[PDB]
Amino acid sequence: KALNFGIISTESQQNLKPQWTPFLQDMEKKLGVKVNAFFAPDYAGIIQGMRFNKVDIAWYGNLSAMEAVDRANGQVFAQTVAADGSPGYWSVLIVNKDSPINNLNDLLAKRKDLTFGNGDPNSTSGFLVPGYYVFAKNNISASDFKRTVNAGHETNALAVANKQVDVATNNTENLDKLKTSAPEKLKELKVIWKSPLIPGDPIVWRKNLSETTKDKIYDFFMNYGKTPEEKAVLERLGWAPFRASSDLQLVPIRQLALFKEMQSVKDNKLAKTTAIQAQLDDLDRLNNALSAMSSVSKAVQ
Amino acid sequence: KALNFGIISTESQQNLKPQWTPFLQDMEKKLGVKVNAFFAPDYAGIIQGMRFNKVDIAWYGNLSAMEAVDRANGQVFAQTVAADGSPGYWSVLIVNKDSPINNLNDLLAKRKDLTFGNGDPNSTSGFLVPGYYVFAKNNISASDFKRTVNAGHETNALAVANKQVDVATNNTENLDKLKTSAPEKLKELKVIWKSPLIPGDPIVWRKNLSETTKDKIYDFFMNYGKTPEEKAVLERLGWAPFRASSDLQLVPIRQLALFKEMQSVKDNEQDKLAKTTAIQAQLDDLDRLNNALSAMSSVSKAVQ
Repeated sequence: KALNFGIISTESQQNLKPQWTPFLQDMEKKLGVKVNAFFAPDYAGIIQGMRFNKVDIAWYGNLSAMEAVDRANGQVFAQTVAADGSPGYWSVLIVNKDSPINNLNDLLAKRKDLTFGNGDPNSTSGFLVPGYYVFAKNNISASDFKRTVNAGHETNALAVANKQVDVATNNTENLDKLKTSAPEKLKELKVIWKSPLIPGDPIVWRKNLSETTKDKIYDFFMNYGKTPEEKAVLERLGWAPFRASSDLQLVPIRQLALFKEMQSVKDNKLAKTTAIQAQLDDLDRLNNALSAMSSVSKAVQ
Repeated sequence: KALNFGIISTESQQNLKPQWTPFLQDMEKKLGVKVNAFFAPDYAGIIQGMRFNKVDIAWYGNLSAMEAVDRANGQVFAQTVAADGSPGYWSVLIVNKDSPINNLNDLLAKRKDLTFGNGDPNSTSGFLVPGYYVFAKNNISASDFKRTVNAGHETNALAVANKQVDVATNNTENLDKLKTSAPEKLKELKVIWKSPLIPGDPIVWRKNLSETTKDKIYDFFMNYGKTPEEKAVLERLGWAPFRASSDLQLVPIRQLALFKEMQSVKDNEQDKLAKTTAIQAQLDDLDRLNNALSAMSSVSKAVQ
């Protein structure tokens, strides 16, 4: 039998395969089943792929994971851990080093005369986060720009670098990826804005996978990275060994999405605002619980 | 609009009310709404009460909270904390001091000539925890005693005390409540067996309460105990200030209930197969969730 492992379109296939192919062959080696990379032109392709069971396991951002959870019978089971021990990563806006656009106030003032590279609409760092803090908060909108395009991170970072779009979203992980796939191009970019912290990406599976397959997948993730060859495979990817995780890691990204929905709703007391405040309160209370939690042993068998 | 507050039948009403009346009156005073105690003869009355929206918020043990989450649209929002700093409480078996039973081996050999006081079938410490570690692990059940009866913690401790039943379940918190209500009855008791750690009791509400009511209850619980008067009320209950909690506190009791179910099933053939594998699937899920909870760090909280 065979497993299909979804890879989000952060970068071109040609640039993802050197990082991924060796990880997937090792997954093949340990599991004793064939493992195929499953690519798509946008995050949506992976999410729908999982919904129709063409994807079994996937690397997602928190937003595309949340969607998979909500729409595609998905479930978080591990979390990536940045190799340098960053507690997460960050969203950015970039422009070419030669731009006179130096910051948000410049961008807000000039937006109707600029070309904008917006992110994949299911991207956490690419779409949602700048969507809230830069756009929603300043009640400006992406439609304002002379020209606006939703594109993957590499695409946006290369278009800025090549002076082909004035400004774009990106993230700090993908900028380090660019260091490797196109170093002279990274030299051409300037970060003009940086979001608050975003948590590491989840690995997610479909919940109708057999218990045996779930076990094998979970054991593989939890145990990868102990030998020199595996440790290497992880570094290329930007990662130390995975951490156990659950849908709970998604919480602030749910909060962020509801913050943004509220800004929108008010800009248009409404029932809608109460249904959303309900949801916010639920997440606030759960956040308090998570911080207050002491210890958690296995119930002694 | 009146709020019904459920209180499990650990003790008699008359021993509950002086702990609970001051607490519910301060809650009325703070919330600006009428609060009424809801009692019932067994734990099931509280859980079923909430299921049909007759109980709005309740003090439960872990097991009965679990089934209020599964049956009664419940949700944990706070956890009680022992006043003396204990991280939890313990289940026990108790006999009269005059009895020669001194432990589990002493008990099991003689089990045929003994009368046994089991717990409320929805009680964590009364029924589940002994039902697993004493009964399932020693491959016996409560019917393997000469006579078996199901009762609340105070009923059981008073029956052992008055030499009306030879051995019963109880817990260390209730023994403390009996030291208060019936001190001359407590000194007649001796503990012969003690369970692993049980986590503090949660406070639970029904999820279909208005978000407004939920917010005011939540604020009430998180802020109670600032003044000498509130401190005294908590003290009477044997509690310090509450802490934020969620359904997540219930994971080890879900584990334990499933461990027990798997053993009960082994000892009731196609139907055993279908059930165990459904049980095992639930345990693997809880296992992964537990590993996730121990690995978490300084929780990420959206910056508005």
